[PDB]
Amino acid sequence: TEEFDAIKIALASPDMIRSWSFGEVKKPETINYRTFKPERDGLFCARIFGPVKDYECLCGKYKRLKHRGVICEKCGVEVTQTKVRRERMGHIELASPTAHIWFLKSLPSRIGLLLDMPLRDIERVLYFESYVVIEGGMTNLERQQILTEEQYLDALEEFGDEFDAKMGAEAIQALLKSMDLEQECEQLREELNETNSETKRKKLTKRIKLLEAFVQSGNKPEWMILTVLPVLPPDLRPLVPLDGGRFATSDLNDLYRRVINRNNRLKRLLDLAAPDIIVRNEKRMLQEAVDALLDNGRRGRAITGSNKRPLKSLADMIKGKQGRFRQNLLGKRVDYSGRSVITVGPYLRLHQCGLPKKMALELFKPFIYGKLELRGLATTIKAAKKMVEREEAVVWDILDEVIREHPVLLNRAPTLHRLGIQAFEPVLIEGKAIQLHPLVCAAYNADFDGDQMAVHVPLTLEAQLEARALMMSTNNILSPANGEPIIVPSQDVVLGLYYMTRDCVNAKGEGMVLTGPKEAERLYRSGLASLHARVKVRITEYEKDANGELVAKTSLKDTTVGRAILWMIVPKGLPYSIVNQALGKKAISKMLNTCYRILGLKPTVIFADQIMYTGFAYAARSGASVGIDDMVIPEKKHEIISEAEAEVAEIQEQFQSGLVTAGERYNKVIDIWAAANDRVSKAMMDNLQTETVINRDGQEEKQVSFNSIYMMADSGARGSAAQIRQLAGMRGLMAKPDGSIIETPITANFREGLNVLQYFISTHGARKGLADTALKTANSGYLTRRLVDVAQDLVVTEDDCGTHEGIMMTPVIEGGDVKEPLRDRVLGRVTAEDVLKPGTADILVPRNTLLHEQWCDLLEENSVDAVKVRSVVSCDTDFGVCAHCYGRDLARGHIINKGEAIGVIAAQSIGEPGTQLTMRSSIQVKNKGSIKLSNVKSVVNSSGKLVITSRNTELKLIDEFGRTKESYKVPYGAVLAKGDGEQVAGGETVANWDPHTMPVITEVSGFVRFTDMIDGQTITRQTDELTGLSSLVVLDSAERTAGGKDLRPALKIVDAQGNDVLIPGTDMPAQYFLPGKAIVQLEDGVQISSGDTLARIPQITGGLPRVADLFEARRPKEPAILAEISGIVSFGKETKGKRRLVITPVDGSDPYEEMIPKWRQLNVFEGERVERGDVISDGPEAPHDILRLRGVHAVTRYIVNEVQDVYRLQGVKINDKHIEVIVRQMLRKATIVNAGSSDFLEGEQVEYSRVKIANRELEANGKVGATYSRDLLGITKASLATESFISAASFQETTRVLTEAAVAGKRDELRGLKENVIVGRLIPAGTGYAYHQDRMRRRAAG
Amino acid sequence: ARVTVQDAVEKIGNRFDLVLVAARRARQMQVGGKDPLVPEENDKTTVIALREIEEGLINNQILDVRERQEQQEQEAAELQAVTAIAEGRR
Amino acid sequence: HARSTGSYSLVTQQPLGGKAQFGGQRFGEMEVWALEAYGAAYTLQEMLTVKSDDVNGRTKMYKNIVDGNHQMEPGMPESFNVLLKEIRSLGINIELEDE
RNA sequence: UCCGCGGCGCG
DNA sequence: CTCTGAATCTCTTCCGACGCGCCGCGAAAA
Ligand SMILES: [Mg+2]
Ligand SMILES: [Zn+2]
Ligand SMILES: [Zn+2]
Repeated sequence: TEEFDAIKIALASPDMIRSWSFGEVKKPETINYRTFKPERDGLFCARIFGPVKDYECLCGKYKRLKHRGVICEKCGVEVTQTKVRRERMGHIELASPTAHIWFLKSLPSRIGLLLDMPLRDIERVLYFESYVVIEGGMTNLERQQILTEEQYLDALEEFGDEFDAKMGAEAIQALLKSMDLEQECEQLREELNETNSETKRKKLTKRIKLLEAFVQSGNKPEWMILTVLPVLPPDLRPLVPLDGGRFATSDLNDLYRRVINRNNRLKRLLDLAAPDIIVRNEKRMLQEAVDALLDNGRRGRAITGSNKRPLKSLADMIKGKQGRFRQNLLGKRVDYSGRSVITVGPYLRLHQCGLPKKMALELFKPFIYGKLELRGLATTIKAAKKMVEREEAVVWDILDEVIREHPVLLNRAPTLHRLGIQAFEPVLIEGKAIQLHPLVCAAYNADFDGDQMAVHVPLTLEAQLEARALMMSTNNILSPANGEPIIVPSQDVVLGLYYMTRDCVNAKGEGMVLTGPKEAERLYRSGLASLHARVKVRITEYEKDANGELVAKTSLKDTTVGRAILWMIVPKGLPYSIVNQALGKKAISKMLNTCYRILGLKPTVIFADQIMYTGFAYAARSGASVGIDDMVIPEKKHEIISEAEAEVAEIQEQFQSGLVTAGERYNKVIDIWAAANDRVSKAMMDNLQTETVINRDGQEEKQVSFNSIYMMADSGARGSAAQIRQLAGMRGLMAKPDGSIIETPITANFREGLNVLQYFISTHGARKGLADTALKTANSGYLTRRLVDVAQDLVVTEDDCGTHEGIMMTPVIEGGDVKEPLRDRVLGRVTAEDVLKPGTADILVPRNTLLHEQWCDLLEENSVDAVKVRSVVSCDTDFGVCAHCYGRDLARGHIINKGEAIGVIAAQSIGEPGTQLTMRSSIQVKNKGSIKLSNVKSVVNSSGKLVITSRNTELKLIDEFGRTKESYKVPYGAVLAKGDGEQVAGGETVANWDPHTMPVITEVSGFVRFTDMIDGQTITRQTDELTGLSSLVVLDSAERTAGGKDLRPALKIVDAQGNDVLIPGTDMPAQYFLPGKAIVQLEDGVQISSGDTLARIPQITGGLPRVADLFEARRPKEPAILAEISGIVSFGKETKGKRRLVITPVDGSDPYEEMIPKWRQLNVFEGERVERGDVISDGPEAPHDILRLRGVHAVTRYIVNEVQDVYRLQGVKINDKHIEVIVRQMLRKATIVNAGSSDFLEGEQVEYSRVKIANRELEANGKVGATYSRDLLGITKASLATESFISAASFQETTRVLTEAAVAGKRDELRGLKENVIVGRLIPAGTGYAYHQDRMRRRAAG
Repeated sequence: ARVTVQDAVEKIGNRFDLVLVAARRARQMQVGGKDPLVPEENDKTTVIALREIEEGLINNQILDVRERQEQQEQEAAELQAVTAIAEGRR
Repeated sequence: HARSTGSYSLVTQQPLGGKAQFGGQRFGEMEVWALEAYGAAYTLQEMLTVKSDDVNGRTKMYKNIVDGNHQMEPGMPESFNVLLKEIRSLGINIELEDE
């Protein structure tokens, strides 16, 4: 029907407004109080919009369908449906034009920049505070020149009436009708050509692009100022009949009434030639009313109703969280839905949920109608509803029949990630609560404290099949965030399993040997033996061969009875060893994942359900309970407390002696209290975990304590050692609300009685945590919304692009600790190239091979240390990413399918854990390994030691197998006692330098001669307290003489004869340069050796906010300056606080110049030759420079490292693919440096894909592409700057986006998910994708 | 009764192709009255369509063959009917 | 409580909100994102035009369910047209190209 | 009789 | 010494989870 291909948006001339109009409103009246009827020519004028009763004229001349389209004669009401009252729009014709508020207040003001006039003047003239000259000839007054009233008098008396100067709206309209697009365009182009100041160039170019867009759109600037105002159809602004004959009205009625009043007042004033003062005042009032109607609150004191509340303008109706978009487009309320409190279900099968009878009946009422009529038990809908409403038995029978196989959707608010809504087969259950399977409830992040869940129903069989295929719970075992299982036992299930997997030294029937698990169950059920007996059992097992068959075997193994009984339900195929240990929660998860990988879905789900049942049964049987005596208090607690009290008393006494400072005393008191807390905690743990049992031989022996509290704590189900410390030990130090730690810790535990003071201390931390999470939820939700908005477009489109570019992945190691092994990182990725066997030319793994588990084992066996993999950051494709470039799905355990929308998955996965994210010299080798150095340049002193001459060297420890396990940064000038390739043992210090002292090295031996060294002007002589030696301190530019600033201090190396020693490898003399405040202890002529230093120069991030800023890429406070181009360094004149520094390329003829804040600590020296992107100044680094200098891959790696580190610190697991996807989304904008043969314009920020395609086709034609750089933009900016303007308007700042699109006149092509959602047609993702493929055929066919 | 579609997933090769093919077949089932190729077991149209799609020798190309045969035979029937009308006129 | 079919808001023709009004549940944009995470296209389309807005669509769906055919007949949401008219009231011409 | 606002509570 | 251009300050502009129950209020005109 409508099947509209696109949407067009542009400014509307008054002509088309009149075309839309079906008359004009002329009276500020709505309905008669006496008779609730629409007025004659008011806001509900029937003869303008339509009748109130369907096909019924107001005068009653016609009341039947036969009069369809008949227009009344008596009162002029056409006979049609009442619904038309939503379509025809009114209009009002104003005596004098007035501007449109957005085109003025929305910065930047389009009107002002179009006119090249500042906004202040525009406002002043608009509200009639000054005059502006439309036309001036021989008058010595310029166009656009503003004159005030007395200036107006002077001009008129000095020039008669030759000039024309007027008030705001009309004159603005005139001059808009008095401008030449192309002439001003070419003039501005010439100005841009001749300009010198960059800022003026930017102003000129923004004006140029605005006027160019206006020209291309064809809209007239005269339309920019309103004269005829459309009137919203009355039905959208109803009049609710309130009780007692009153009414409830929208603010829109008030705004329109005020506007009507002002307009009619203005016209009645105008027609009789009133004095100019009052007419101008009333015109100003009319303009104010128009502004209030459009956007109240956009200027000054907003007009308000009696409630002293702002009136909802149209902008308010569109903007805002409660605005039209978020309230009615993306948040529609739907029918065939219900909600209820949830309750546990311990017997439901995993793929089904319990459903209350009454709610199910209400929901499926239409289906009952349909089938009942189909079975003919009633003749009509009326009889059907009468029969169902009294709940006959046949009603219930039909309800049972209808729902036998009919999935329903269960959802819980908020919907953090894709598991927040899942499908379930319903089973009808008497009651009023929804029963759920425990595993799904745990996966839901839902607790039964009274949380409510909503339920929906898919009507169409297509939707039902879709729900069965994907939304069914069974098919969602692996979290899309990361391939780990999400359906995991928790609480009592884990408790029971851990109880059943333990073992005691001496138990009933211990030492017997059984046949099989059958006998184990029989023996236990008879009670003849405990679950904990250590017994021999003949167990059989199967194993998958190379052929996929289950080879059998059996043997007698020593295990526990519980282990055998548990193995009874283990699916056939898994190795027995997985169950021959104490099973923790993580152990259970790993075993379940192993089962899922080895076998199919059905064995895995059956295993999960049977585990649930068995664990519940034996947890109930065990009957673990909490007693008072369980919180055992170590006796030594009193001794530890006494020791701490004695030591703190001694500290206080010594502080009263003044021998220690208040801060030092505070610090040491903190430290000693912490040590005491650690001691008491370890005492508690040692007392708890271990228990002495009499063995079979009547002898005591230690074993794991069966204490219930410790049993819970170790099992990991709702227990952590910190809680146990607070339970049976000193809960320790607290934090003041400022974050400072109180000196006196809270000594007592919870079992011990708490002093009121201690409780009043702890409540500070408690309330701080509560408020923190209260704010954190909102902040995380906002960030997730932003990410979803940004990453909506990216959808898998092609299987393989064919690219060869990849990215390098290595395990992450800092401080000698492998934070993440390479195996987890690269599992499920796609190889960039064929990978060779390390050390050999044999290709270990071929290219474009999915790295499944076997490949992971193969590579880790071969001691692979670094790999290259295809990435989504470099998939050369348009409007999508190659499937091979994305790798294996994290959910379905295989390569992704064409049609999946990655971006939403990535955004949800990254945003969900935010609720847990918080928001408030000498190096000893850790291992026996081989020392290695990178980019290492070094010198050997006369002592034979190794000082370093490179500034960015890394020191690593590589194992004998070719793998690295340590990583450290080597400061320039540090001392190393071990060279590269040398084997060292653990604990060996091999790093030597002073962080506080900055040394400057000397290359070879000789004598140091000072040049430009003059006392007072450059240096000073002093007697140091440390050595008592005559020392020369280089004076800083501010401290030194102004004339001595030009005297740059320098040190040259001469031989024994005084001839300058030239640096090896160069002819230039060895010329070093001491900066300001540098200190040289030696004197002019003292002898030095190789590697001698004579300069002794003197030397947080919250979880969620840091992540947000990194995604937003806000500029770091101190940007670390980087090298634009490689080459030698050189210095020039000094500015006030700044210095001129020039990098001269080794071969490049263009030495780049830069200004450096001198008070910032520079690192490079003049004689240094550095590479592009080198860290000139140490400190925080902005991503933008990283991109512009090093490239995309460095940015990707840095961002991934930062985000992964933050989440690792908090303790959450996120796969890198999502971060890569986000980054790939952030880089869709490219600036055109040179167009080449392309049609684009220089300096234009365009889609990278667009320029990619253009250059591709140009080279296909043999033409010249366009030179371009890529830009990293903040998520908000990169989002609102997209092309599908509708999506951006839905996101935020609707005014700016709408105004820009209108003045540009864009044309969207419905390629965005949100776009199709708002339109309400099939999305180009998932199942619909193939349909749109057919669409791509049809549009090609047509 | 069905609990998982993994068998059908590997049978066809994709979730979405499965959805589309099964939906079209079940559409033919519900309004076309075409008897299923699999025993019913009182299951709904959705379940029986799923059973047919899993190794019941049904795919997109198979149903394309089916519909091609159907359109050919109904066009032949219409041609025969028009011929019979012409003969009656003659 | 549950709702099968009831009244609607006059302005937007969508089911009311609230148990006391016998209204229906909210389907937030979070849910839209969750569905989009899966290949949930048909379900989303069914919910967002047939169960909420399209009066002709919802009536036709109701009748089809009565006669036993579970076939969707999607149509243009009315709220979208409401937004169109509202924008037109701002003097900004918005049209649908290639109808 | 369909609306909005203010407060309260649940997650 | 005087002007021009870039930096710095001042002013303006946005935007701060999501469901869901309750309660009691809104408007008068001649
Ligand atoms: Mg709860
Ligand atoms: Zn009439
Ligand atoms: Zn690719």
